[PDB]
Formats: sequence, structure tokens, C-alpha cells
Amino acid sequence: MLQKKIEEIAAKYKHSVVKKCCYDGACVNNDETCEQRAARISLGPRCIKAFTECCVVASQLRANIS
Repeated sequence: MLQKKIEEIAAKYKHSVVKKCCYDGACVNNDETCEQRAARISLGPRCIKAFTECCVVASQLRANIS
């Protein structure tokens, strides 16, 4: 492996939880509030906080666009 490819791999594993959960929280779901969706999460606290923060902030953004 080239070092370029090594860093690529190391990066993918850094903060992965925050990464997927934040992204998930940020994707729309007009059916449900951030708290309703967050309630169903069965991953850890790191995940729940990131999901919630990202959902809430992304919702404000989309609201400020009105």
C-alpha cells in the first residue's frame, strides 16, 4: 500500500460513529421529529448525540430557507 492509500484507510475509521449517525440524523424525514427518530437508535450514546445534533441543526437550516 502507498501512504496515500494508508491515510485513506485510517481516515475512514476516524470518528466513524459520528460520521454515520450525524449523516443519518441530517437526512430528511418529515414524518418524524428528531427525538422520535433518535428514540429508535440502538447504537451507543456517541451515535445518539451526533444523530440528534445533526438532525436538529439540519432542520433549522431547512427552516431558515423559508
